[PDB]
Amino acid sequence: LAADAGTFLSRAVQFTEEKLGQAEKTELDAHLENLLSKAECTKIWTEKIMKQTEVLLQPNPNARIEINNPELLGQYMIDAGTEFGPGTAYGNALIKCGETQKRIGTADRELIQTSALNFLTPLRNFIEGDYKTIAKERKLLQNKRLDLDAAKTRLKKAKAAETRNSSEQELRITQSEFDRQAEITRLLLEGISSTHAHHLRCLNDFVEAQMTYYAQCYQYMLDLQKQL
Amino acid sequence: LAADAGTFLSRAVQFTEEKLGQAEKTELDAHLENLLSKAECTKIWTEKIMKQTEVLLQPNPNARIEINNPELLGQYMIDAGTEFGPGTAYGNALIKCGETQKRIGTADRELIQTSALNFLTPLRNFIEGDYKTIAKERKLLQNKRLDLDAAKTRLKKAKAAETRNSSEQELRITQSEFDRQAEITRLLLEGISSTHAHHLRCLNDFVEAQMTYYAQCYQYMLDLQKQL
Repeated sequence: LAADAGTFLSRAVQFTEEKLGQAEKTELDAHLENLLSKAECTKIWTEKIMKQTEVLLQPNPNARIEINNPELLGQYMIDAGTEFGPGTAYGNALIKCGETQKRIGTADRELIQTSALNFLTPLRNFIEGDYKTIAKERKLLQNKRLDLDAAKTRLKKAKAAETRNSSEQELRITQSEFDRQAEITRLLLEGISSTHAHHLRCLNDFVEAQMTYYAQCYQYMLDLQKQL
Repeated sequence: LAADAGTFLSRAVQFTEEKLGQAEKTELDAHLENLLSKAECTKIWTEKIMKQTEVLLQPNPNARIEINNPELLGQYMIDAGTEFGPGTAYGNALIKCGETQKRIGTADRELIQTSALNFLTPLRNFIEGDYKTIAKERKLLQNKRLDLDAAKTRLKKAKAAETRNSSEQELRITQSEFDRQAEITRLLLEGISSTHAHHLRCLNDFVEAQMTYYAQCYQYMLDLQKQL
C-alpha cells in the first residue's frame, strides 16, 4: 500500500545521483546485456520494415486508413468509349483497355490480403507476444538493480554497528533477488533466436506473393495487346 | 469606347428576354450543333482520363505535384540485414530482397517518364489547343447569335417602315457576321475527328509502357527467388 510509494521515491534518488555522476552504477553480466540489446534492435528494424511495406501495398494514405485507382480509370475509359461510339475503333480500344485495367485491379487486392495474412500479421504478432513480455522483465530487472546500489551506498556509509549489521543482511536479500530476476530474463531473451528464423520464413512468403501479382498482371497486359 | 458598353447592353438584354421565354431564340443549323457537341464531349472525357492516369502512376499527391516507396523499403531492409549480421541467413535474405526492391523502384521511374511523354502530353495538348480555340469561336458565335436576335427584336419593334428597313440592313449585317463565325467554329470542330485518331495512337503507347514495366518487374522477382 503506502510502502509501495516510499520504495519508488528511494529508487529515483539513486538513479539521479548516478546521472549526477556523484554515484556509480552496477553493470549487468555481458551475456544478459548482449541479449537485451539484440532484442531491442530486432523490434526497431521489424517495426520500420512492416510500416513501409503497408505504404507500398496501399499507396493511398486515406485508403490505408480505410475502389482502387486502376479500376476507377478503367470505369472512365469504358464510359467514354461508349459515348465515343462502340463501333469507332477509338471507342473499341477505350472499352477493352478499361476491362483489362479492372482485371489488374483485382490482382492487386488479392496480393494485399495474401501478404497481410502471411507477412504483416506474423511480424506484428512478434512484438505483441514476445517483445511486450520481454519489456516487462527488462523494467523489473532495472528496478532490482537500482535497489541493490541504494543498499550498497548505505553499506559504504557504514558509521554504526547496526548500520553495518543491517546493511549486510539487507544486501544479502537484495543480491539474491537481483540474481533470481536475471535467470528469468535470460530465459526469455534466449527465445529471440527462434523469432529470427520464424521471420525469415514469413519473408519468403512476401516475395512469392509479389511474384504471383506481377505474373498475373503481365499475362493480362499481353491479352489486351492481342485484342487491341 | 462607349461602343464597347453599348454592344454588351444589347446582347445581355436580348439574352434575358429569351431566358424569360417572352422573346424567341434563333436556333443554329443541325450540322454545326452536332459538331459543337462532339468537340465538347471529347474534351470532357479526355480531361478525366488523363488526370486519373497521373494519380495511378504517382499515387502520392505531393509527389504528383512535384525517393519512391519501393527504393525506401529497400534501404531499410539492407540496413537491417547488416545489424542482424550479413552472414546470418535472415540478414542475407533482407539484404538481397532490399536490392531487388530498389531495382523495381528504378523501373517505375522509367515508366513515369515513358508514359507521361507518350500519353498525358498529347491529351493535355488537345485540351490546351483544339478545345480552347473552338470555345473562343463558339463564344463569339453566341455573341453574333445574340446580335442577330437583337436585330430581329429591333426589326419586329420597328413599326416605322424606314426604321424596319434600317433594322433589315442591321439584321443582314448581324446575319453575315453570325454565319461567318459559324463557319470558323465549324472548321475547328472538323479537327476533332483527327484528334481521336491521334489520341488512339497515344493510348497504344501507354499500353506498351505498362507491359514493359510488368515484364521487367517479373524478371527481377524471379532472380531474387533463385538467389534466396
